[PDB]
Amino acid sequence: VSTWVCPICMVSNETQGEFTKDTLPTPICINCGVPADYELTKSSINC
Amino acid sequence: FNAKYVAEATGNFITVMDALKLNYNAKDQLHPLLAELLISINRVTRDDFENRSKLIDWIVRINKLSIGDTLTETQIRELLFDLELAYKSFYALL
Ligand SMILES: [Zn+2]
Repeated sequence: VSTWVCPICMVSNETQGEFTKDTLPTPICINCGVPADYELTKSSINC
Repeated sequence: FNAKYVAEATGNFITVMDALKLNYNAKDQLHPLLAELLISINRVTRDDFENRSKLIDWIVRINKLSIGDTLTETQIRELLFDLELAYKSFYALL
């Protein structure tokens, strides 16, 4: 399980499995529906 | 500022405006355009500027629509004004 904060709208998200630069497709924010940009989101990711 | 990111954000602002002037009004047409705009803006700078929050509000609102809802003719006019103002303010930051 990976937690992260959407760089667009700032809401906390939770996704199954790892979230690395190699994960494809990226997880989508539950609130604004924008696919998470890895470089913008990476500092917030915890696993 | 990273010049490539500035060019990409500027292109994205004009592309969403051109879409609105071509009568794009559905969730499935506008959401991806606004998504790519907001991503490109954050690549340039994470700093606040006029109407940045409003454009966030719009993409959240558009995300909650059902599949085949459209924005009203006057909703479209509002969003256009808000985009034009954000574009002016983003350019002033440069
Ligand atoms: Zn979001």
